[PDB]
Amino acid sequence: NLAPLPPHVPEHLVFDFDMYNPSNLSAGVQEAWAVLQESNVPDLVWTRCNGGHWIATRGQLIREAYEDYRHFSSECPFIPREAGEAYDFIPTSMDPPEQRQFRALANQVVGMPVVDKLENRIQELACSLIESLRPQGQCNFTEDYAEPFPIRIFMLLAGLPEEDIPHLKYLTDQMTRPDGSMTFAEAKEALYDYLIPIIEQRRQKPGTDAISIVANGQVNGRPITSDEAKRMCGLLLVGGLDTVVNFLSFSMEFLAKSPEHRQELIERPERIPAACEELLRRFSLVADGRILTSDYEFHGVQLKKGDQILLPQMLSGLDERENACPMHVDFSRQKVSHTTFGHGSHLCLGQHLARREIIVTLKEWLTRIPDFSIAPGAQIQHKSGIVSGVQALPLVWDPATTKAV
Ligand code: HEM
Ligand SMILES: CC1(C)[C@@H]2CC[C@@]1(C)C(=O)C2
Repeated sequence: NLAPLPPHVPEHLVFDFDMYNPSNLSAGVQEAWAVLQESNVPDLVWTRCNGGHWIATRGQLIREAYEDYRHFSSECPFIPREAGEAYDFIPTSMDPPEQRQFRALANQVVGMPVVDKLENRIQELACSLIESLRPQGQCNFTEDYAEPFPIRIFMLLAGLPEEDIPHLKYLTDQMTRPDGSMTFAEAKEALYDYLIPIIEQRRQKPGTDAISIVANGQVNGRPITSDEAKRMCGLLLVGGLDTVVNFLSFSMEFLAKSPEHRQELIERPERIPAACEELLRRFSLVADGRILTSDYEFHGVQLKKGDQILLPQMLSGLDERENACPMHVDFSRQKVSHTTFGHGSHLCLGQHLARREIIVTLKEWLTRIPDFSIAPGAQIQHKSGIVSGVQALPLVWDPATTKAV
């Protein structure tokens, strides 16, 4: 279902990409998006799918567009439009200077200082989960680790019951990788229904959990409102539940198929931080966008006020103009160029958290299970959307080649 081309769009700029169902998804999600950076594709295209919107395809344009809040507003950041209209998360549906204060708060809950505090539980949980898996010689990495690992840690942070997981997860998934089962609005309302009660409770009877801090926070000198907190927590939730989860699977899928990469990490462990970057570059997985606030000519293309543009965070690091041999994984690249965690004012707050989770996983996994692969005759399926994912990851290994710690 293609939407009739608006009059301001030149035909030569049309490239019908479907962010929710890219053509050669079989080849992998990143490769599927990379079609956009082939020679036959202009830097800025219009797709008729998902209601019609612009896509910027080069590191350079995405970076610029992200800097330019004046022109490119976070107000309606999701495609399609109905979803972007419904989106009211804080601080992401806010432009500076309004953004600034909410950002400072969210930072209190997720910043460096919190990561630093939780470091021992992160390490504790990863070790616990790996050790538990080790002797089985087989898991479902997505369900067995990638999910519980980050999730349980967020739940700890949030002070929410692990009992809620399955439910929260269904709803978050509905937002990034729509099923068809529920609209964005519908999904958002249900998450909101979950949070309302809890927020009220923590406004009265505060604790030390992230939710308690957000609920009782100060913004622009005054007390945050109930609605505002509901809206920030909505963000925290999506962030805790939906990002690190998918990334881990992509990384692990890769590590499963590259003996030589695993080995490099085992002998020269001082390279783990470098490799984490490179993996973040190569298995980049978020794509959102901005809304034109007014008519604006950008790189010779005339954008009209109200036009939505997708600026794929995933795409920067994959652009050959940014990194030579972009689909190649090189842990010793002199310069790892990406915008996996965004660019401009909205730069991911949770990045420190994400980095710790990844790095721990890599060291702790390789220590114990150095040798593993994908279960024979497994068809590994990726999924596209706001946050791309791996459907399942069947891994197999010889218990005898493992190391108990
Ligand atoms: C691999 C993991 C992650 C990736 C790829 C990622 C990606 C993103 C991106 C692309 C944005 C900016 C979106 C925009 O400019 O429209 C962002 C913002 C944000 N992220 Fe993440 N994120 C990650 C992990 C997390 C985690 C675990 C948390 C929660 C602890 C989180 C919390 C946030 C928040 C609060 C913001 C909004 C900052 C603001 O609007 O100023 N992130 N993230
Ligand atoms: C694009 C994002 C990664 C950022 C945090 C969660 C997310 C899905 C949004 O709605 C804003």
